Amino acid sequence: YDWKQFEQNSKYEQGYQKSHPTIQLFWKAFHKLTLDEKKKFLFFLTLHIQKMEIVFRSPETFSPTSITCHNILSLPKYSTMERMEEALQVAIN
Amino acid sequence: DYDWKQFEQNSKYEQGYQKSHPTIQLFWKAFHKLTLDEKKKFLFFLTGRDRLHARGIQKMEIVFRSPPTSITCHNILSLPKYSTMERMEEALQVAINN
Repeated sequence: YDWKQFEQNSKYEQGYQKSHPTIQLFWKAFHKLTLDEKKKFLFFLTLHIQKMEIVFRSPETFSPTSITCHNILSLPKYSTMERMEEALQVAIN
Repeated sequence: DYDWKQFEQNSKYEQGYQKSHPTIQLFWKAFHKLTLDEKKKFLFFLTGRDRLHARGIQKMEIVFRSPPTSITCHNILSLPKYSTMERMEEALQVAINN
């Protein structure tokens, strides 16, 4: 249950750095949450986590006032039905 | 019955993709061919959610973006640039009380 490791795992995309003032506010607000609140936050976002990674992005770098979560699919530009079919089967672990 | 066509319509397309891109049409053709258990297994991989009843997938939303020759997925947090601790704490409470 190491929450420091969960923080260190975090990655930052456009608009943010680890040193950005809003990111430093988020992590202190997150660490002040009780354990049950932390879990409910991870449920809102998605245990044991210690290997989950969360990626931060500024709202203006997408297409506004509240926090939202997005499940992104990174899909390589496949040109065949057969390779696409095979790729889905591999994602189905 | 599961509302897979609505789930397809909820999709958004980001960096270098559109609903008419030929690879997207290849994806959905392949997606609508899996069994329900494979659709659910595929869903579990893209989110990790256990709530894949009919009402869950009907409101589910997937964002497509182009990249790595493997299919990968990420959870990204869209965080407004709040200025005060009091504002940040309030936004967390709104997020987990909904």
